[PDB]
Amino acid sequence: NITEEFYQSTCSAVSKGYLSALRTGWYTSVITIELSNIKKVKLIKQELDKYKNAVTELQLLMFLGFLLGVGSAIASGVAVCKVLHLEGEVNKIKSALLSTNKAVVSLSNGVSVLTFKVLDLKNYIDKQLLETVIEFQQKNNRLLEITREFSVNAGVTTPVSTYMLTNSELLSLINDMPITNDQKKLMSNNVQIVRQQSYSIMCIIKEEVLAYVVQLPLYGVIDTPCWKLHTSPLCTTNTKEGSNICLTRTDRGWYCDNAGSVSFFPQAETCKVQSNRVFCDTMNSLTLPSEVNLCNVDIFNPKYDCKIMTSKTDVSSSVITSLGAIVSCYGKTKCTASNKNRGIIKTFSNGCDYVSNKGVDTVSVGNTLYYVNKQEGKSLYVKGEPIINFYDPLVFPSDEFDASISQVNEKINQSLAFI
Amino acid sequence: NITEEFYQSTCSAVSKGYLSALRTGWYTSVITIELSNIKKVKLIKQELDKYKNAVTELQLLMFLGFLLGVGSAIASGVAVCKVLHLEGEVNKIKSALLSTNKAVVSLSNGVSVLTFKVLDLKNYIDKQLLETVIEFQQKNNRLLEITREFSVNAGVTTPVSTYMLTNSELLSLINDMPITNDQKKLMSNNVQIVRQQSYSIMCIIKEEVLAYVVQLPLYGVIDTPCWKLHTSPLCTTNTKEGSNICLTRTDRGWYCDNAGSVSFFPQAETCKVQSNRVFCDTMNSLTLPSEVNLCNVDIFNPKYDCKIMTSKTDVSSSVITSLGAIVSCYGKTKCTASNKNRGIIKTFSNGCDYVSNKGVDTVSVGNTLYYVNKQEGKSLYVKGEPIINFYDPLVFPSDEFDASISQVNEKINQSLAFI
Amino acid sequence: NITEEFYQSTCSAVSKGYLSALRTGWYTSVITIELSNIKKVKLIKQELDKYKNAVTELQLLMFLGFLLGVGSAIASGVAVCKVLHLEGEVNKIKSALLSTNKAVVSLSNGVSVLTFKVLDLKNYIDKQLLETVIEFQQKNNRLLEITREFSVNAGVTTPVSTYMLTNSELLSLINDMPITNDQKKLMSNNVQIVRQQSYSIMCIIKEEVLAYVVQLPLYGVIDTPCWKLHTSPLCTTNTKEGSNICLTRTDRGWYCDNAGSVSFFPQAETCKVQSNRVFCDTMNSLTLPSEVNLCNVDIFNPKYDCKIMTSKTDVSSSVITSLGAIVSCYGKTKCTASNKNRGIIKTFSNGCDYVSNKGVDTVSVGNTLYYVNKQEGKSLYVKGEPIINFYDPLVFPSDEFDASISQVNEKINQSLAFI
Ligand SMILES: Cc1ccc(O)c(Cn2c(NC3CCN(CCN)CC3)nc3c(C)cccc32)n1
Repeated sequence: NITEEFYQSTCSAVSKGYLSALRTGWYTSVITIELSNIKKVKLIKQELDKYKNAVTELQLLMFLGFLLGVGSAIASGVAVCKVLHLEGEVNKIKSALLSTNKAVVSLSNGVSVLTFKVLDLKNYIDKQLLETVIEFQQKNNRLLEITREFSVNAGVTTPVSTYMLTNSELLSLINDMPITNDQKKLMSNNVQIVRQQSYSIMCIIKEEVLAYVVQLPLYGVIDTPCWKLHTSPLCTTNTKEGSNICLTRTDRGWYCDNAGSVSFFPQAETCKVQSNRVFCDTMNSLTLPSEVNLCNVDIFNPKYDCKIMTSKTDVSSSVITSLGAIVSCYGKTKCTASNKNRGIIKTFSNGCDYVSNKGVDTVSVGNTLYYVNKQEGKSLYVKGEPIINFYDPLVFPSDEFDASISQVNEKINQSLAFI
Repeated sequence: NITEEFYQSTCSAVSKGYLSALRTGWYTSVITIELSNIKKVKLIKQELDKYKNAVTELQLLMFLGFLLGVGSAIASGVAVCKVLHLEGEVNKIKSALLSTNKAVVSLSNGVSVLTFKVLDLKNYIDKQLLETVIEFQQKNNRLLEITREFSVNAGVTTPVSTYMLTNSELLSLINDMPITNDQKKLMSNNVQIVRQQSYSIMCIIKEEVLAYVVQLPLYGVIDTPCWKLHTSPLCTTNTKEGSNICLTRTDRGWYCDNAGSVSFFPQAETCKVQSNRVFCDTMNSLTLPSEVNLCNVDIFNPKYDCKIMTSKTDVSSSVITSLGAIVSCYGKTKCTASNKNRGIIKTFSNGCDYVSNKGVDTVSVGNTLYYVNKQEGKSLYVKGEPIINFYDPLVFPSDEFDASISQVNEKINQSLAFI
Repeated sequence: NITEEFYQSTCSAVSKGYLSALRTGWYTSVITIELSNIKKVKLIKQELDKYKNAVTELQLLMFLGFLLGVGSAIASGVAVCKVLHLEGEVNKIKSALLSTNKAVVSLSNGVSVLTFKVLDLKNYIDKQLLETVIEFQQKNNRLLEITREFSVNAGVTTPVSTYMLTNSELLSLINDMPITNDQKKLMSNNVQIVRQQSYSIMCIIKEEVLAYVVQLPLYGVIDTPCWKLHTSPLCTTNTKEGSNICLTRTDRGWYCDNAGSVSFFPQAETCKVQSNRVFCDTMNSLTLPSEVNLCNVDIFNPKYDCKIMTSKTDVSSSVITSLGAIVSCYGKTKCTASNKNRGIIKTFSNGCDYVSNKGVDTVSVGNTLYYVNKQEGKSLYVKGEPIINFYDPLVFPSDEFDASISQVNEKINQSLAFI
């Protein structure tokens, strides 16, 4: 299942065995709540003034990450909202949602949307008010809460709450939206992840109807191989401080096979791991040639120019990986690995080393205690000469950030042909 | 209204037609809740123990962004809190808020604050408890909720909720605070934005009074012209990879005319757009000469030194603008623009191009789907030779970040006079 | 108590007088809720269907910062969760929590955990349901709220709410967990800070038991001296623009004495100040030699290589410190300090200056108004020649980021021996 390789020569590790789930698109749906135009008994009198005020307010209401592009997260959802402001467009919805709650309406600008009437307060208030109290206070409370979410979030919320869309409604919404059966089961078995990648956009109150758009994720890439790249500073370990040179692979992040290429997510926080399934958003990704994976096995390969940064700053630190820990120990720092019940079992030397989570519960670098992940899986240590040893410190470029193996090699050549 | 120009020569676009609303200052107000010192009937017995415990806990309680300065967001509000800890200062408030709820108190350190008694539980509990239940459970619930917000936020909350300050109270607070009529209407028509720029600071419980300060935004700059600058990487498109050079304008962000100068907001996320009104915070801004706008029309102009970064990293991406999309297509990437109902309508060539939101619903760069904003407005394409063609790649500085047109020109000159 | 020194020569200031409180480790505890397997009267009928649905969903559910390492924040807590999925492990807990609510269970993998039964709905529903309503609706509400938190957060919450763990339970939990009496009082007097550094991890529903792990902070470093370093750009102030050179100390952040070394926190936002106590997390820290403090008194000292960045970008800004304000005024910018009731009292000249919070309420740099902190304490102005005057602009490296005094001196020497 989940496996991990560590590369001694580049101070990096790769975790594989993951399956993709990439948000590639959005499904937009119009959620409606029907309202009443009103203008043990006392229990409703105070719950009815709660109502009037909610409507009152609802109306008053209306390393490599820098290489990423810039999207507009809710542009699709807002595009649907602008349509519902057209005249007769709200009444078209109101009409279709007459004898049923779930209906697909064709909107006037060539947009077919799944519309859902999730609460019928109009039918409730006009039939009952003008046991019963129990239903009012509960249906009303949902209205108050949807209102609260929208007012402290300026009409745009995420993750989409159970108030905006109940588990019942969401699951049904998922089942009725037209996607593959794989997508349907994936979404159904991960509704909280779905909720976190969703948007709720307050749209309109007009003609006794409250409407908001829910923007749900389309996962157009499913079950392709994914892998995470961890990198840590690789430094020489000479005696005199300040005489050392350092190199870090800057291409750390999530990598997923996708449509003949590889999706790269430089900010691994924009991805959510569930056992062995990785949920990412393609908005936070670059599209690279699959040759990028060649940088793990051979960082000097002629097909892809592996990206690195350089410095003279040899501080110690650790990177906790999926199945172990990379340790970059430099200078006078104390770095150890421990077992929970027996204590220190490995003291690290200067340089960059690695330990697996088998038998190890924590790692210590200086004054920093890291707990390691205790997921089961196999680790492989790939011995190799640390590539930083291949450079003369006297002509090593000591502050490169957006750089690569070739860019450094050219800078060096310019400095050598020089002498 | 909203208009947009794209500049082919610098791979950038400018959206104009916006009106400012800058938070320049803070208004601090002391909000008080009066408490009781106590020590169908059973409904109050359990709601009264809710009360005692809330009081219990309330007492237990007490690119260019790096160029920004560093403020202390609630320094003004906390400065008022320290005054209420002085002896007799709480009783001064308690005294003025006797026969009315809304009063301006002069605090002992030369601070005139609008004070508001938003809930009188002391008068309620001592007159009623020592129909009725309905009022208790509702007034009490507000107390419990204010308490919850403060305990999970360590006494400082934002956005300021409806519990801290009701729509009623906030609107009235806005109307009574002494600012211009323009500010009053601006704040009143945008109370949720106001709420998001506000702070609630738990201050004190002493002498049967709960006091917290609400820190509200002063908008001292209103209705001046604003514009957003979008930039994207400009790269040469030579055949052999790694032989290319790239240049990005780094001065992207919001720009607002302000007091003879221009306020620049390098992190466009610190600004909130409402139709054509832009809410920014001057804490997240630099003050530049208005000559900075010369960089859009002529990036080689002699009055301002336009800021850029350089690299050799030609990855594709898109920037979704206000009225269209900038596309930076490089290497073997597939980049398209589509209409919702007809599909691909433009395939982009290598280099940096632009498409408007008229007729276009989405843009695709590699595996990344961007929806474009569907706001109405006019786009203008300004043809020009891409300036990256004006540089010899053999003497081009390939990793500059905090740089400019002149700094690069000097670095080149140093490399040319050399040879 | 709190004191501050400003260094004119390096445009930096140091705030001392603080006491540490570092999260060094985690305490994990298993919190259990016992459930019923069921399948004025009507009040319970609707509150009982609330129950069934909550269980339904609960089951469906299951500058220098770049130098930091990367941890896994809840690796310890999740490691305990995996144990409770073993067979008989839930029943071991269920067994010990029979005749009492608070018990220490030895888990099968050599982990002794404090286990807490915080709500007994099983005993309630099976004894009462199969005055009374008041208790049900209140105990049930807690269940619904724990459920809501977990569903919109995918089973991991922070800060840990009063629903996950009441003030009562938390205080008792703190008292029973085996730490020093200093830690116990520190945690007890700061429970909201404790809550913010805590994690709640949804673990399991099996055999009529709901279990989640609460991950609480261990403060292994307490009451050591702490100090905050503020830095601001130091630039020459020549007439012609673009002819100036700039230098910024990049080592700003929190510094705490710790186990013979100094813990450095480059992102001062990962630290929370309470009067004179500083709460930090060692995960967001580097371990440095105590010699790093030598950079404040003598930035040219031979024991530690003080870190700086260089540029040609002389923009004005201010840094609000603990007891005053650093002002970096350059070019044509208007920079002032004011008193609340008398207005402008100091106009700053070009260069980097400082003002204390005694008599000063605000500082203005360009269009940016900063309020200063009004904490009492002594400020000391240490006069010195600004070190940027010691460099020839013609051989000054104008874009260094990850650099230091020596690295710049070497780059200069390479440029001088050259000529
Ligand atoms: C906030 C901030 C401010 C200023 C700045 O530059 C950067 C970008 N940047 C640079 N600078 C690059 C590369 C070095 N120089 C190349 C000629 N020596 C100059 C341009 N080195 C960096 C390292 C090491 C880590 C993270 C970011 C880095 N970030």
